[PDB]
Amino acid sequence: MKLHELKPAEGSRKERNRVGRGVATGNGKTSGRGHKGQKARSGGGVRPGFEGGQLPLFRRLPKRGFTNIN
Amino acid sequence: MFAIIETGGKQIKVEEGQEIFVEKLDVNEGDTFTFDKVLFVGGDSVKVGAPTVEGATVTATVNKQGRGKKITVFTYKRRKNSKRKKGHRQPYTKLTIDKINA
Ligand SMILES: [Mg+2]
Ligand SMILES: [Mn+2]
Ligand SMILES: [Mn+2]
Ligand SMILES: [Mn+2]
Ligand SMILES: [Mn+2]
Ligand SMILES: [Mn+2]
Ligand SMILES: [Mn+2]
Ligand SMILES: [Mn+2]
Ligand SMILES: [Mn+2]
Repeated sequence: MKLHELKPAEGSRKERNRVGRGVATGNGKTSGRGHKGQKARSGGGVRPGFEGGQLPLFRRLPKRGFTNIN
Repeated sequence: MFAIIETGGKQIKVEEGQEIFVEKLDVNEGDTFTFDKVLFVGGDSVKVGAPTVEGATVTATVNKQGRGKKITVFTYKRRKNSKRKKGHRQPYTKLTIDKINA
C-alpha cells in the first residue's frame, strides 16, 4: 500500500449495473415490456385479486420472560 | 514449365520466380520450404499424377510471414435489436518459387 498503488481486496467491489445506456449492454427497454414496467410501477405491495395474506387470527400477550443460562 | 501443388486448403499453380501467397506455413522467415503435394506439371514434357506426381518437389523460399488487411465483420438483424462487429486479419506466408521439380 503505497497510495499510488492501492489495491482493493480481491472479490470485494464490482461495478454497478447501468441500465438504459445502449443496447449491446443488454439493457435498453431497460427491463420489462409493455406492461406495468411503467415508472409508477406499483405491483401492489404483495397481492393478486384474492387476498391470501389473510385467513383468520389468533392472539394475546401479557408481561413476562426470563434470560437463559444453560 | 509450371506445376500445380496442394498447399493451403487449396491448390496452387506455380511457375517459379513467382511470388506466391499461401496459408501461414509454420516455418521460419528465411528458410526454404519444399512443397510435398504436386498434382501435375506442365511445360514441354508433362507429368500428370494420380493424386501426387511421384517424386517432384516444388521449392520456394519464405519471404514474409504476414497478416492481411483488416476486414470488419459487421452484421445485424433489422428491427429485432441486435448487431455484432468483429475485426479480422488473416495470417499468411509469402514465398517465392525456385526450381520446380528440382
Ligand atoms: Mg387477517
Ligand atoms: Mn458490468
Ligand atoms: Mn437482451
Ligand atoms: Mn415501448
Ligand atoms: Mn410485463
Ligand atoms: Mn421500470
Ligand atoms: Mn410518474
Ligand atoms: Mn394493497
Ligand atoms: Mn500451426
